[PDB]
Amino acid sequence: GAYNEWKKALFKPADVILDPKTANPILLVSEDQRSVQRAKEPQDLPDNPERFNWHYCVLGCESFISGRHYWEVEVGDRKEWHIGVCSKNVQRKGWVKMTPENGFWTMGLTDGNKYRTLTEPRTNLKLPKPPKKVGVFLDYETGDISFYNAVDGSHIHTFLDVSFSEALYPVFRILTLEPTALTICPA
Ligand SMILES: C=CC/C(=C\COP(=O)(O)OP(=O)(O)O)CO
Repeated sequence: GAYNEWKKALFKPADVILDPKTANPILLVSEDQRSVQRAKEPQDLPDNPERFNWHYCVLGCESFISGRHYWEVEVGDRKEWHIGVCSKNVQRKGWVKMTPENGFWTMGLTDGNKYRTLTEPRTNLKLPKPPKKVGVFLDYETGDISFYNAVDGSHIHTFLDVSFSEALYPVFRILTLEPTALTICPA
């Protein structure tokens, strides 16, 4: 459909690979750096400045300061996941609420069937069909971050008219221990 035929004409396909130096020590990044899982217990890793030490987050390796970009994430049958973008300068040490005011523009799924945007306060989304693959779209200049069901092209949510000033990274968060990983589709 139009989603597949037009996406690359409007947005540059980003080749997103996960940065293991950023990942909370309870997360495992796959060898190909496209997939993340959770461990039962935190692994023994350095508390280097780029690493999230409280939130169960990991970033892409590259950030964006201009332009239109997109990437796609296979969420599959996971019961919990959150994805989107965040500012380079978010607080990675200690707790902050993941909200736009704190530099995070994310949405996702909790408790198997509760879709939300991570706003303040959180907003519930009503999705006709549960997505298995989600497209994340950034237009830096217009300030729009938009999420689509990447199989049927349906709209999930858009953060409108944000005034970005910092570089933006893809961000991924998983809280639960489940058999299915969260995985980036290669460009
Ligand atoms: C270690 C805390 C669990 C965690 C996130 C939960 O944060 P939260 O209670 O503010 O909930 P929410 O961000 O609304 O899902 C790791 O990213």
